[PDB]
Amino acid sequence: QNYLFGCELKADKDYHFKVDEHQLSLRTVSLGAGAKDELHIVEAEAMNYEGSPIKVTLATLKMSVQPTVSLGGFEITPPVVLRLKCGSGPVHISGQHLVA
Amino acid sequence: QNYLFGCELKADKDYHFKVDEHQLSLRTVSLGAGAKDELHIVEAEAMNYEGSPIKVTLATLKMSVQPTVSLGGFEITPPVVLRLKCGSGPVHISGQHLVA
Amino acid sequence: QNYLFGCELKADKDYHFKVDEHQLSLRTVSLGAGAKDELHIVEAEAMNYEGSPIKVTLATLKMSVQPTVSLGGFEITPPVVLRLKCGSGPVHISGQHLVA
Amino acid sequence: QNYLFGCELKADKDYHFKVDEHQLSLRTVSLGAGAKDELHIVEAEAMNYEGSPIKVTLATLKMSVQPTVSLGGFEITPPVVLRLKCGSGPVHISGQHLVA
Amino acid sequence: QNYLFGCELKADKDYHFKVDEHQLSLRTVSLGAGAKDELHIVEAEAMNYEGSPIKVTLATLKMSVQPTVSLGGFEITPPVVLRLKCGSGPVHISGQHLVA
Amino acid sequence: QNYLFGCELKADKDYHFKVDEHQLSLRTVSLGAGAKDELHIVEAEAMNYEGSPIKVTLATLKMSVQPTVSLGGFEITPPVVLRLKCGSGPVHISGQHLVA
Amino acid sequence: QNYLFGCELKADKDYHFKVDEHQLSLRTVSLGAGAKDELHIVEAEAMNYEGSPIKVTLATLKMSVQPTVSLGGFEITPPVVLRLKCGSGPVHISGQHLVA
Amino acid sequence: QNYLFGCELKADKDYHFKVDEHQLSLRTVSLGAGAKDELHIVEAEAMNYEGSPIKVTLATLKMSVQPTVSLGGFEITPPVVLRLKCGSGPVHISGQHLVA
Amino acid sequence: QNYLFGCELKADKDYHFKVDEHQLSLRTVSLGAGAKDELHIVEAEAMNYEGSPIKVTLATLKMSVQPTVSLGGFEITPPVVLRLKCGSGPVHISGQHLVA
Amino acid sequence: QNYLFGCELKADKDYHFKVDEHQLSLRTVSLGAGAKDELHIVEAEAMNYEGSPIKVTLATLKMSVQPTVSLGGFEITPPVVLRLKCGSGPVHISGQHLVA
Repeated sequence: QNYLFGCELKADKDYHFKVDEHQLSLRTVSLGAGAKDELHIVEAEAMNYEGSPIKVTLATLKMSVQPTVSLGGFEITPPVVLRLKCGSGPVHISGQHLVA
Repeated sequence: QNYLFGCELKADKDYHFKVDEHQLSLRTVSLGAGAKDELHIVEAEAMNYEGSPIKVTLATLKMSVQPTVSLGGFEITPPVVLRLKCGSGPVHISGQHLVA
Repeated sequence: QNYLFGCELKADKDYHFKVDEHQLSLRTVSLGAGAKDELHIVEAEAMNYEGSPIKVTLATLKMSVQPTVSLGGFEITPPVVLRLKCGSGPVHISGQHLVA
Repeated sequence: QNYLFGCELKADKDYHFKVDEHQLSLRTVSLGAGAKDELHIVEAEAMNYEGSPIKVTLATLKMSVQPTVSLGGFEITPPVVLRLKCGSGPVHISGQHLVA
Repeated sequence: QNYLFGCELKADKDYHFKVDEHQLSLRTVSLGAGAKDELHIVEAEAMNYEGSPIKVTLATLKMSVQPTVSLGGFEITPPVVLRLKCGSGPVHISGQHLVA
Repeated sequence: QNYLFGCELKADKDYHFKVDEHQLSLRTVSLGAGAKDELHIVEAEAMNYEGSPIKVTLATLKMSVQPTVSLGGFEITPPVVLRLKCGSGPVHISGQHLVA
Repeated sequence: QNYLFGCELKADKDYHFKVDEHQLSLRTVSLGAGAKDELHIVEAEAMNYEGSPIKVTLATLKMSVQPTVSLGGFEITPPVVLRLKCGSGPVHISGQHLVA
Repeated sequence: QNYLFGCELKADKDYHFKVDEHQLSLRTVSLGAGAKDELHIVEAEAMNYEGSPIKVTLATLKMSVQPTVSLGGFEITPPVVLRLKCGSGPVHISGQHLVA
Repeated sequence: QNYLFGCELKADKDYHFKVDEHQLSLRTVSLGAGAKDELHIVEAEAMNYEGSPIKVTLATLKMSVQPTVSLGGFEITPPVVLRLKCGSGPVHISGQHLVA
Repeated sequence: QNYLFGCELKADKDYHFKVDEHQLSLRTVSLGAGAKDELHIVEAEAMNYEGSPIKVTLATLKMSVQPTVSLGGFEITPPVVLRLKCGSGPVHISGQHLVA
């Protein structure tokens, strides 16, 4: 079963996705209306095989080159932390919350 | 069983997808032939796990950089509302209507 | 079971896809060396849930911007028609012919 | 079962995928280092449903516009031929070898 | 079962993925903060159907044109090596670690 | 003699170079920081030989294509009226006010 | 002694500049708002040193790449014809009409 | 009578060309290797006819669309200030310094 | 005393400007209607201050980057040689044949 | 009297121009056939009105953005130094040598 999901990433804020079973599918990554035409890199934080957490790069954006990146159903087992590694933002993210 | 689904969006229109075992899977978001070269942002509204409806960003389009965005089958459980978060319009949305 | 599928669209010549279950899965929609650097809109007409047929826009292409658009398997149940809403192509469409 | 696959093509060199259940799932198509900034139409030839051999376009690429098209799992039943409808090449095709 | 995966490749630096069913599903290939606006080719090395190892191109990137390529779940069987055939990045690679 | 001269143009605002000997030498026509990514056509109106005033196009600009156009001393004898044939601006004009 | 000089050119609409010393000094060639995004070539016709009349190319413009071009006072001796040897137009030509 | 002139600009600093005949002839306006891809508006401040100082826009720049702008010898009379109206540079201004 | 001057180039259609006081002022250098999107380079060969002929780059062109370049009245003393250092052509040269 | 000027510039060279009256008028700065699509910055060195030599930026170049920049008769009192502040090259320069 699935539910919509979305988050807005602003510079220096982490977006925590944890649930208090589940999986999280990432669809699109899009720059906001006010974002600066600078490089925007979006980082995701969740643990790897060997038990420890890590940061991965989902997408590298730029308004005048590539505003939106589609991941195709990138899923990560919660908890996951979404953040901008560089770039004012905002940067939108969407996908689905897969449950049960 | 899927059937073609489609909707055209533009300023002051909310396409309301409602059903009254039904799934709406989105494929493409493409700017209409009319569209000015301004930044378009398409968002979808629908419930999250907790039951509350969240506004979410499907994509950010701009005629001269990226007129179309492929979502690759983004499923959302109706009811769901689509619209332009900002941009004269028009913007086309394609996809499948999945049943039972 | 799959069979390669592809067609070419121009400014005037609709491609009809019928058989005599069967499924048509669209892959990528590209621009032909011929085509001008003008806005191309590939649309598809098929049946919706209320039995009536409808027109949906698969993609919007522009040679000097986005020559190729990929749909990652947009499945449509036949019959379906593939036409060029605007632009004159040649415009190529690949995909699979899924069967019973 | 899957194994990496890949091939390279330039202007008049076709490539032949063939074994002697089996499927070729194409992933990404991308211009390699020495490609001239000319148009690049990459195509495949394989059997359609009616039995004959059809030529189909996988992507239209241009080094300064779209150096890479991603088909994301486009499955074609061997035997299949890969070639440049036109363009000096090289053109890097990556994908998978799926087995019974 | 899935775990989050994320290498970082630089000019003559090589990433080495391996275990001790286990599958590797790549998601996005993208440029990082540094990376001068020069061509970029990311190639992968994992075994092919027969037994010999192949070098394959995952994508051709360029900062001023296309900073990100979404392979959308390109699964490769371990062990596997990711490297830049051209360019010098950094170039980030996200994906999943599929197990059992 | 040579004096500095500049103005601003925004549909909502026009310019009347009047000398109530003289010359108006135009240098650059450049898009203001807040201009939309729309098409801007700067127009100048003055006297031709035959005595009846005519409208002339000085430049055609687009922020993401060409923000500044240098006329390099396009001299015009007053009276003359600079104005935006289209685009809401603002467009800055710079140059010289030559005398005697 | 100089006066403003303009003119709007379209396919099949040669512009004749005739003076019944006198010199025509071309300033800017700029695409009109209607002008499609197809290549445009503006040519001018005045007689050469050896008597016979030549056709010369002034500028090659294209809306999405270079909407305006500064000739910077390219002076021709009348009579002279300005035409659009390529493209629909409209194309604007500004400049000065110098007199003795 | 000319001596090479030049100066660097950043949001931090201005430049004050004053001298105790003299003439300032500006040539090219260009972004430094360290300038970001933000919009850069360079302005000059010097007296007008009426005698009161005025701020004029010499050029709008953007690294990825128009790194350089050639003014072609825009002569201004000291004292003159050159500043970065918007953007942070560094931007370089070259030219000439003419004396009596 | 000026008269129109024009040229056209390809790898085998060069142009010698010789005469039997006299002066060639080059204006624009632009690519022609059907020449390929490859780099283009125009060089002119004429004697230097020490009598020996030098080879000089008039401009570097590329249809989708910059099809036209204005030299702005670049004067050279016959005999002069115009050629396409590289690039397919056609490549048009305009300017004026000055005399006495 | 004038003579053609020309020179190629590489990275960590220095092209000296001294005549042993005399003035150096610069025309077009253009990128060589094998320059990297990296950012180039051409510098010029000569005396300021106060005595000491000063470096100046003539033009910032980027192959896929601006391959050619036209200074349009930038006169410099030799001796003058012409170098590349940053860029592989080759970077061509053309102009005139004006004598006594």
